[PDB]
Amino acid sequence: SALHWRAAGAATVLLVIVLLAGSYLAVLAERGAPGAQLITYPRALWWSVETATTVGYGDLYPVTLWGRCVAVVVVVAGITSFGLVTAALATWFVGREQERRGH
Amino acid sequence: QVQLQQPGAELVKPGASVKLSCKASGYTFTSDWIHWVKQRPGHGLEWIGEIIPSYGRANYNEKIQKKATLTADKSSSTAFMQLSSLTSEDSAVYYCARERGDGYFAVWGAGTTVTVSSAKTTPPSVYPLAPGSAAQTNSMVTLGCLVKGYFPEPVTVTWNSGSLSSGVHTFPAVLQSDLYTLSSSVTVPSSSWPSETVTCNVAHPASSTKVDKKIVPR
Amino acid sequence: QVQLQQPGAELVKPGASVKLSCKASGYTFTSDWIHWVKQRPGHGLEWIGEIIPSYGRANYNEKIQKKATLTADKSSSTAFMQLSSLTSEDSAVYYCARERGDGYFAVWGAGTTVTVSSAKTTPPSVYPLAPGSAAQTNSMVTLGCLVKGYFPEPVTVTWNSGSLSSGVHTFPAVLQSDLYTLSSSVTVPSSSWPSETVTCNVAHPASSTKVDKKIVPR
Amino acid sequence: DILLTQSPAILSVSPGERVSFSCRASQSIGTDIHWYQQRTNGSPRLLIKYASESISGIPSRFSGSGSGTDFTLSINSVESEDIANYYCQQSNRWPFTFGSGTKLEIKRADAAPTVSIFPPSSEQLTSGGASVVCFLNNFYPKDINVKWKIDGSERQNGVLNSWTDQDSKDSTYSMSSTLTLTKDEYERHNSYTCEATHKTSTSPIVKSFNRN
Ligand SMILES: [K+]
Ligand SMILES: [K+]
Ligand SMILES: [K+]
Repeated sequence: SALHWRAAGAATVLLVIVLLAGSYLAVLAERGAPGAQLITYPRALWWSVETATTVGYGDLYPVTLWGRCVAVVVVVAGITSFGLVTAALATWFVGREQERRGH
Repeated sequence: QVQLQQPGAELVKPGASVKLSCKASGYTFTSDWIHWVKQRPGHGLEWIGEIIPSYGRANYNEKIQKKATLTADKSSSTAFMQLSSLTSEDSAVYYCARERGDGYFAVWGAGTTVTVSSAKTTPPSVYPLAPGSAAQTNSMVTLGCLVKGYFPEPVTVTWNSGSLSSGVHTFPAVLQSDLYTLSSSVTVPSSSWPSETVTCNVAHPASSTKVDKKIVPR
Repeated sequence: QVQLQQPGAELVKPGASVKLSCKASGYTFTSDWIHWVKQRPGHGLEWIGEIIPSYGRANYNEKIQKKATLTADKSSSTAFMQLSSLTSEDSAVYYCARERGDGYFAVWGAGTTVTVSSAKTTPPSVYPLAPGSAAQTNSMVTLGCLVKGYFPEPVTVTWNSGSLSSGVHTFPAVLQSDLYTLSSSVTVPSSSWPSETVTCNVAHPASSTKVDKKIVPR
Repeated sequence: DILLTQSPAILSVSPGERVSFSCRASQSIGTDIHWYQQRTNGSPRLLIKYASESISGIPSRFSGSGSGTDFTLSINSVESEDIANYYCQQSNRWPFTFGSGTKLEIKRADAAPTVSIFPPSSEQLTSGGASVVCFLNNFYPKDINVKWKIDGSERQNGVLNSWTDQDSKDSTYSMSSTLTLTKDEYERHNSYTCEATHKTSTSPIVKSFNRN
């Protein structure tokens, strides 16, 4: 269908991939750093979801450079993807409002 | 079946350097980490380090002098640990374990007994042990076998290729002039012997020797 | 009115298994949780587990051997607790409480005295206790009644169907050869007796028996 | 690093009782603790993961509880097969660490040893040596003495002993005394004997044999 709905879909699939890759890379970057908690996959995945949604619980976060880099990619992909949906919903509303104006 | 396989023993001269192996089997995920744990006689478990095969990245327990180096052959699903410049302090059983990236070691290898010594590998001498003709017998009879003069540890003593498990005691070896000696005992109903043959199998890894010795009345 | 109702007692043989009940009434929300607390003689309160009726989901105190199982009949608003394979350790008073999902137990049941014993249920023998003709009297008089030879605990002693509360003492039972015995006392103005009848009601749950015994002068 | 303290180091329980192993972490770690069992000369075996999750293949009598810094591994009605060392391990923070471990010890009923003396091997003598072996099997308490007497006279030179840990089959102990001397020394004596002195009998148990 329309570009905005495809982009939304694409963004979602992409986000889910970043989430998974992010979980795997966080563990890899963090293991080896004393005091690190982002070291098992199940919670790292919870961490990536937390991060991508910016929910801010603060129960887990990276302590290494590479882990922080992985964090930036994840949050940014999350902010962007959700902003994309917002933009897609606006395109939907703007298009329907034009119709409701018989023009 | 055995998911992790390690050679039973390795003998190393001071200053020398051995490479232990760990062949894995069963489900293999990319998220799997292989750990190595050190257990000195009497003492407890000490984490050495870890490695993730699907990347070759390894981490080490930095609280202890670093004597290890980990690598992994993705092809043959084998983990390797390079220990270098060993001393008496480095003699112990080294286990390897598999962790599915979720924090616990679901399965461990049988462990490799690394002995750092200048001595020479010496296979054991297995001598039977049957009662004397003067000793009476109760509802049960006690037989045994003397695994003597071997080096280095360990030795795995079994009875009837594992068939006999109930009634078996294998004592801890003892060192007397760079050569170990121990004795294993087995007890069966007095009636069942010697009609039902009784044999002691003795495998000694350091010299790749496994020998039998049937126990017949004197 | 009584929001939680539990049977006063249950007798269980070692290894046996009883199912205690808790009938609720009053405001009933979907968010309500029913808890069960165990109190061994002398000791304090011990949380056993919980259940949410509007879902049937239950949780247990995992720090203690799990001997309970909770279920709930949404229709009759009744909570059930299945205790199995009991021992002397499991004998105690089991309370049930209602929690509005906000952390505290607003209301508790009267509790069920579970006694694990091989013994046999024995109703009590109520004997009156009036002064002797030789004993003088002050501004008050002391009467009583002997609830004797019952099993298992407990027994609820009241005076004049609850009408008399001031001046009453019921002593703790005592066990002598698998049979309990206790005595309750009551004190009224010496003038008020025996013109104003004085009676002791004795309910004994384990045998579903409640009996009266008026106290008349000898 | 996270310190995992396991105290007491040894637990003495009676057969059938309920035992509780303790594990205290130096800082809060949720429920990220795991319990392993290691029998004499065997390798570690996972018993409980994440503080309280049962593992498949483990007796239902094993369980764990706790969260934060205090953890407990419990065994309802212990039994000989449970005799071993128990370690806790944490995966909350890097690196993973292990507690120092606690040995479970069962206090069973007393039992007198089962002595058995053995003359050297025919094929042994050939090599130029002789070893007289004596077994003190399945006794309890673990305290026991073994005395060697060659031709009526108490011997002490050339006698090595060895003691097994508490057996995981019957909660008992066993010991092996071995008198070793050249074929000559051996060939120059008549009767060899072993006397086991043990709490179960004021009079020592004895077993002998004559070289001819
Ligand atoms: K936010
Ligand atoms: K926060
Ligand atoms: K926003």
